[PDB]
Amino acid sequence: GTSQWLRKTVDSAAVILFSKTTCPYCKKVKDVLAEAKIKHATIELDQLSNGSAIQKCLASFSKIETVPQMFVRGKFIGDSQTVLKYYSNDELAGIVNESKYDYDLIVIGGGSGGLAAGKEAAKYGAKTAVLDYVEPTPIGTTWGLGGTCVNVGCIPKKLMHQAGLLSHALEDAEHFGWSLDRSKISHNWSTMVEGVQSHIGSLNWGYKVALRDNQVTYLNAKGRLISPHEVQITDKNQKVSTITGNKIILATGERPKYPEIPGAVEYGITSDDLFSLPYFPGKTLVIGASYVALECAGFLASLGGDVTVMVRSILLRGFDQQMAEKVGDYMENHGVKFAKLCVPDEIKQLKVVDTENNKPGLLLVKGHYTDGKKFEEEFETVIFAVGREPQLSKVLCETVGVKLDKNGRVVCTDDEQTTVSNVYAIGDINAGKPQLTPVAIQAGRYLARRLFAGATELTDYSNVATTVFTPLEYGACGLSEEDAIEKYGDKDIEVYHSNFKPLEWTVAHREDNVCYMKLVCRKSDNMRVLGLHVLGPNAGEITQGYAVAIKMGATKADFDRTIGIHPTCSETFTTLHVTKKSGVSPIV
Amino acid sequence: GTSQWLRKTVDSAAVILFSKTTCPYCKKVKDVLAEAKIKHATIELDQLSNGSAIQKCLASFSKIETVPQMFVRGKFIGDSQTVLKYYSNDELAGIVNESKYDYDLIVIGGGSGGLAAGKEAAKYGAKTAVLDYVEPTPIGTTWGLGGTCVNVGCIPKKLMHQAGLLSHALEDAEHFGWSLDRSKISHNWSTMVEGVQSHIGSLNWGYKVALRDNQVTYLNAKGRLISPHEVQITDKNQKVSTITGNKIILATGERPKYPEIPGAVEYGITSDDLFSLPYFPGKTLVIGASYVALECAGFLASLGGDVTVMVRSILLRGFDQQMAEKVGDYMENHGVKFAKLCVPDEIKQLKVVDTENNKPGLLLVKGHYTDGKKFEEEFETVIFAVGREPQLSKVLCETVGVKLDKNGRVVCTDDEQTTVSNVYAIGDINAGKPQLTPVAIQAGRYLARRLFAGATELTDYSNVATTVFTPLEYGACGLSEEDAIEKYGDKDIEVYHSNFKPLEWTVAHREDNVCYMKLVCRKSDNMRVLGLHVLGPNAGEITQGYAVAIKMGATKADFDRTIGIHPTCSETFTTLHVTKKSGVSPIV
Ligand SMILES: Cc1cc2nc3c(=O)[nH]c(=O)nc-3n(C[C@H](O)[C@H](O)[C@H](O)COP(=O)(O)OP(=O)(O)OC[C@H]3O[C@@H](n4cnc5c(N)ncnc54)[C@H](O)[C@@H]3O)c2cc1C
Ligand SMILES: Cc1cc2nc3c(=O)[nH]c(=O)nc-3n(C[C@H](O)[C@H](O)[C@H](O)COP(=O)(O)OP(=O)(O)OC[C@H]3O[C@@H](n4cnc5c(N)ncnc54)[C@H](O)[C@@H]3O)c2cc1C
Ligand SMILES: CCn1c(NC(C)=O)nc2ccccc21
Repeated sequence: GTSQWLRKTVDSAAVILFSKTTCPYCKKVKDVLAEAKIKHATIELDQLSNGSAIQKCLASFSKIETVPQMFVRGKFIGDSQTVLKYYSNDELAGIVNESKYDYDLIVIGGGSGGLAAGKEAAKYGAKTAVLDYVEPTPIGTTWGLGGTCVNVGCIPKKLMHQAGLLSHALEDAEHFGWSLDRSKISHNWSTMVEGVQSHIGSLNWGYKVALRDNQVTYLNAKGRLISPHEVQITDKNQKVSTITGNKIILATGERPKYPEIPGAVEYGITSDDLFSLPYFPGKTLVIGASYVALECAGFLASLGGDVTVMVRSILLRGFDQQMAEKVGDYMENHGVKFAKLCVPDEIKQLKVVDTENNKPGLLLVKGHYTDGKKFEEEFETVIFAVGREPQLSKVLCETVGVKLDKNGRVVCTDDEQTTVSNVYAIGDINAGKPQLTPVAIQAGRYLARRLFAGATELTDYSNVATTVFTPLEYGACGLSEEDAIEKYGDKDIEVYHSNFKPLEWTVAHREDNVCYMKLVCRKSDNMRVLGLHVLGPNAGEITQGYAVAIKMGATKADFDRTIGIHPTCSETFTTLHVTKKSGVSPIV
Repeated sequence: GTSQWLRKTVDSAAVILFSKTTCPYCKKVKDVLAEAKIKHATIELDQLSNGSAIQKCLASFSKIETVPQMFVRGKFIGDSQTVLKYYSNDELAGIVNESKYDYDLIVIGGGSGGLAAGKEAAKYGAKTAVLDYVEPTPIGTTWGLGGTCVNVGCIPKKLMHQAGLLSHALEDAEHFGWSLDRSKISHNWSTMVEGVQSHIGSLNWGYKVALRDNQVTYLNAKGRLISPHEVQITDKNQKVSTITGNKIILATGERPKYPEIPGAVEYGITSDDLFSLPYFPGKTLVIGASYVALECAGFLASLGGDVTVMVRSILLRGFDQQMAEKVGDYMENHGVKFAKLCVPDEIKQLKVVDTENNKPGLLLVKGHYTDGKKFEEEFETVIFAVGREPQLSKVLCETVGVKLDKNGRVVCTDDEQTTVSNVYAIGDINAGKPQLTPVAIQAGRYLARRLFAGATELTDYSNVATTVFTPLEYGACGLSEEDAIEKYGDKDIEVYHSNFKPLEWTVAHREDNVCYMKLVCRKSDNMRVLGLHVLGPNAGEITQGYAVAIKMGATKADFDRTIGIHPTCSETFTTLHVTKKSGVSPIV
């Protein structure tokens, strides 16, 4: 029980000291380590409730029962007298660098999860390597260390979203007394891209600095796991070599899909290319209906573009569909055109991209609606947002034994372990997990602590909150209304809802009953809050706090007894009273 | 136990039906009442814990044990046959309307708490009157129905705060690619005031419409309680009269104080006048250091004014003083000037207000610093924010016997009852309670349900969250750090903190290490979160959701195991890890 924990901790930890806070012999060892720049984990037996058992169980390893005890990669090294003997005899550094492997830990992938896992393992003395490589897009776009979010995801798209929100700030400003005239002001795309790319470049640099200051080896190379302990690397010069590591963490992420139609790869782009595009896209078609598709179409329209979205069936598949529809109704009322129930058949090139004068090309798009009618239109840019996928047959030889699911994602235990006992997987390629940056970071850090510091805490993947950053934002935590009804039945579900109007919108003459929120509850479990949903400004800031209360099991009575902050949008959640079953209107 | 709840409910409700959902004899009675336009409360016994004991207990009043039973103002009226006998003989209106008093409920004070209590009472059948009168300021300012928040408080000051935030939006837009030159844009005070006052006027009108559509008598008159059940009223022609009511609720609020010095009343103004001032203030001095003073000084500086604040001792007395100092340092770095440890001695008039050409006067302010050094400077406008007080001598005859404290506030039990048994107090005049608008609204709604619908729920006044809307906003829920250290001792307190930078501030070249947040936790109680503090944009939307978690007993591990929403400011709370005791820097 406890004995199985100590055996697992001693075997994978790299350098670990078993100690007591009260002991001066322990402190003198801590002082020698280091002094010699030796990083190590530390376990304070007098802090754990069953420290007395662990102390006794240590003897099965060292034949002794006192503290301090210092281990290196599963082997007992000695007590106080024995460590100092190794110190003053110049023997200690060679002991702590003894390893059957090149590294204690190899991370494949330099993104949100990989960077987090690597930095955390180094903090407990694990000798660590982080591999990262960015395969170019079809037109050759490439970027720096840090992953999809930092370079071509959350970070550049929220910045561009903010550029879009600022257009309504300029409008709202006249109503509040500022002299400017919004209709005489325009937007410069390349100025915005330059500022976004400057910030991304400082994140690239900061990560290389952080790996250096933690003694992590960074290799800009493509990794391939060929046996449980061997990683084959190909570098910037196509030179090939093999390195070994004790533990492996796969964290390679995904890349955008293209539909299998003529002209797609040749003449269109994806979001990988959009955030550093040297020219404004101009008249744009977005193909898809994911949050990537709706967020990108949304800010392009706000920046003055002529934007159309082509929707195969529904918006935001997998999210609450009433919320999805309200999100789309708002974008359509503020400029974004929709071609509903429609798929593309081919893209035809009329103008090549004008790389000299810095202008987009011109394309002809042909498709069809679900009733057979035809679609034909010209656009300057075609953006595909039709999902994302890993390509683990490029990271992972089939002979190693890592089981994959139907979609090509790694099947893992609830401690991130794959079917091969020393190989783990985190982030987007972990099958069945929410694909989100804060999830990948938490999974990476907690895994690093279990591998190298004897921690036990697991990552909790339930009820992770989300926010879709459309022109009007949409934040959520928990089940959709239709999922709650499907799971418990309509008679056990109660939904409280209300419209609302931000106070900032009054003087600026904006819509009265467009913002909206609801709580979906379970009658038979004390009116437990099963899902929360809000459409409105700053929806992410609104939603985050409530996710702690949902984690804790919050009910409708808990919301009722909490008092609101006034004047805020978020306070509407503390006074909700109209139910859907009542049939009373939710307008205010 | 159950006995005396039923007694209290029946003696107090105006029209109450004890019913069952399954019974069609009640459904026949309910429809008779809806058709006759008789509002009433309804106690469904088949949906209560011990509904079978009340059924028995009801016979102490009716001599029958069956359902339905209908009561009017304490008196049993009949079963299903006896009520339809009154409906067929058309004796029913006269019975439901007969009362010992003119009204079941008189509300003195038509503001946040008073309007809320009156409307909720009228739902359940109570014959309700709501009195409101706005005594003019010394220079004669006056406004309409709705109270301090609506007319001269939360609503107009956050609207003016938003006009100030938009100035930095115009600045930020350049860096995001928009083509405006912020240097060449100015602000028009009177344009702002017109927009703000038009919204307030639509809220005055909305309240009068709401009162009428609930059959609430609204009297624009000054009320004085002369006896426990008698209220003397004086209308706009100084016509005196007397009405009577069963229950009385006092909700008359407070007004600003003036310091006892020459010139202040004559030549200065307060917040009561600021929000409808017809001229721009020009060069302004604010005297005080509360949230009113800092909030007003904040947006006046952002609108281009020349603003000085005169501080006796400290900023934001009663709030966490590390947070208060960070607030004031931000204001000082963005154009607010402070005269520290200084008080005023007199205000001298140099120019009279040019009420024709719409211009302020000119004033000479004389005062001294705390060491003894003298202060003397000219300003166009002087605003006093040195606190607010009630004046119940205007409202309340000392012979009625309602106990006040040494401040003049009403001493109440935990269910809002005064020392006279039919008289209650709510809102700012309730002694020791937080003086906030959502608190008044909840207090008054919950009391109305206890008086007239047999509810038992009390208002919870603990851990109510706040937000100070200074140029950088400051939200808080729970104890300040000094208050926790004092109550539990410095060794039982751990504090997690961190600076942060909003993503939106990166491209706009704003400051790196100014926003800040902290969790104040108790070690010996599972690291319970005693207080949450955040300085940054949108701080009210950030804090609100966490108030629910804090109401539920959240610990640091509850925050840890919740996943962030990326990219937001609020997510920084889910990964805090630097303690104050460790001495590591909180910078980014
Ligand atoms: C447009 C867009 C917007 C998004 N917005 C948000 C948002 O607002 N919030 C949010 O939470 N999530 C958002 N996401 C999702 C978020 O980016 C991902 O969930 C997250 O980045 C996944 O992290 P990861 O570590 O699993 O993979 P990644 O961050 O993709 O890192 C994997 C890295 O490994 C590299 N690599 C691949 N193969 C190899 C190899 N063989 N050898 C070496 N290196 C290799 C890849 O090139 C990449 O650099 C967005 C995604 C997109 C596309
Ligand atoms: C500048 C300022 C800013 C504020 N900002 C906020 C904020 O952002 N958030 C927040 O939560 N709170 C804020 N407050 C506090 C909030 O306004 C009060 O807590 C709230 O208005 C209290 O409501 P009330 O019903 O107790 O009294 P009031 O709202 O003051 O209503 C009492 C009413 O009764 C009238 N009256 C008085 N005497 C009589 C009489 N004899 N007969 C008839 N009528 C009478 C008064 O004129 C008034 O209309 C602010 C206050 C100020 C001054
Ligand atoms: C006694 C108070 N009374 C006065 N009195 C004056 C102007 O002396 N003006 C009023 C206006 C509305 C309601 C009541 C009013």
